[PDB]
Parts: sequence; C-alpha cells; structure tokens
Amino acid sequence: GGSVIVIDSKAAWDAQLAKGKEEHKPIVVDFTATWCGPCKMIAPLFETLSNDYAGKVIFLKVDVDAVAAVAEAAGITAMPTFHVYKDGVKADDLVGASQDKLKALVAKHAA
Repeated sequence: GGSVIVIDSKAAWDAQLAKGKEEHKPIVVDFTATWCGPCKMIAPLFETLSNDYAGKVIFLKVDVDAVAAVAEAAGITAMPTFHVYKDGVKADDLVGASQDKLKALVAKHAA
C-alpha cells in the first residue's frame, strides 16, 4: 500500500535501482515474507513512511517468495530486512521490526 512499489522481477529490480541513481534519490527496500510475524507488524509503518517521504525517498517491497533471486543476491538471512540503495549500490541496512529505528533510517537518508 501507500507509495510502496512492489518488485515482481529481477528486471524490475534493476530498473528501479537505475531510476534511483538517475534521479539522485535514495531507495529504501523492505525484504519481507508473509509467513514472518514481525514483517506484518512493521509493514503498516513502512507504508505510512512511504506516503510521508513521497518525493524524497523511493520505497520498494521485495517478497522473498516472489523474487528469490533478488533476495539471494542481496544476502538476506533474517526478516524483515531493510536496505538503503544510493547510486545503484547498498549504502545501509536495518534488520528487525523496530519502529523507531525504521523512522530514523528513513530520516537519515532523506536528509
């Protein structure tokens, strides 16, 4: 929901990373699974932040069930995992469902 873009393929993943690089806007990615309890707890906040920071930060969702190859390439082991991408490459990450830490991560990289 919100302004989150659901990634459905490797091709779409690459295209969004390239757009963030061209637009000079950071990307925050939620790597998630519907069997993961904490993922469902923090997803509403991820979507709220995607609305609050729309225009400043790009928000993507990667369901590891839908795009296993992108999750594997990203080195995910625990969920939820949030990654920040700038200029095509990983710049920061945050693991777990802490609401304060997610708010801080977005504020840091939107600045």
